[PDB]
Amino acid sequence: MVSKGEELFTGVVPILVELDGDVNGHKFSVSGEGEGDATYGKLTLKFISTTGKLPVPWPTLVTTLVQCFARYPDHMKQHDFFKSAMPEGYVQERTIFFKDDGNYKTRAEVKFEGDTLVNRIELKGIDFKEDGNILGHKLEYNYFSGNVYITADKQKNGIKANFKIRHNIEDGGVQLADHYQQNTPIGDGPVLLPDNHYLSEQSKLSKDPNEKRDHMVLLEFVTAAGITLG
Repeated sequence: MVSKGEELFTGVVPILVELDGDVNGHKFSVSGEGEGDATYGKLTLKFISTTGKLPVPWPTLVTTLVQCFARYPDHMKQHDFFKSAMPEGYVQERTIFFKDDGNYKTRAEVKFEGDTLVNRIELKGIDFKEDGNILGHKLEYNYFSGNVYITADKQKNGIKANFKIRHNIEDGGVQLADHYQQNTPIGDGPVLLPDNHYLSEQSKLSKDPNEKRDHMVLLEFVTAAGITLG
C-alpha cells in the first residue's frame, strides 16, 4: 500500500467522537461511537447529547462530527492525504456560515488513540438568530448529500476545501451552509498531498426508538472520485 496510515484502514475500525459546543452561549456536549470501513466508505455511528436537548439541529452538526474513512479508488490511492497523516492524525478547522444566520467555527483533532479513530472537536457558534432556522429547530431530520472539492495547501503541508451544504427547512425552503475547511498533519512524517479531487458524502439520519436522550443515528457513505482512470 502507498502509505503506512492506509494500512490502518483495511478492515473495520472503531470510532469515538467527542464534541464540546457553545452556540450563542448555549453550551452542549455530544458523544459518539461506532465504526467505519474505508473499504466501502461506510460509517455507522450513534451520537448522544450529554447536556440535554441540543440548542441546534443535529443535521447542522453532521459535517463537524472523519474523511480518513473515504473509499479511494485504486488509481487514486496516492491522493489520500487523510489516511497518510495517520496514526498521528490531522487538525481539521472549519468556519460554517449559515446564510442569513450565524456561523460555527470548529477545530478538531482526528487521530488514532490506541486501536480507535478519535475525532475530538471544539465548536463555537456566534451571531445566530433566536427565531432562525438553527436556534428555532426548523430543519428537517432525514437525509442530505454533499460533494467536497479537496485541493492541496502546499504551504501548510495539508489540504483545503470550500463547499455548500443545503439543509431542507421543515414544511418548505432551504437553509444554506457555506463550509470553509483546512486540514494539517499533527505529525512530522511525510504525507500525501493530492491533486484536486472530490469526496462525495451521503448522510442518513434516524432515531433509536429506545433512546430517551437527544440523539442521532447516522449512516454515512464517503467516496473519493474526480480523477480519470488513464
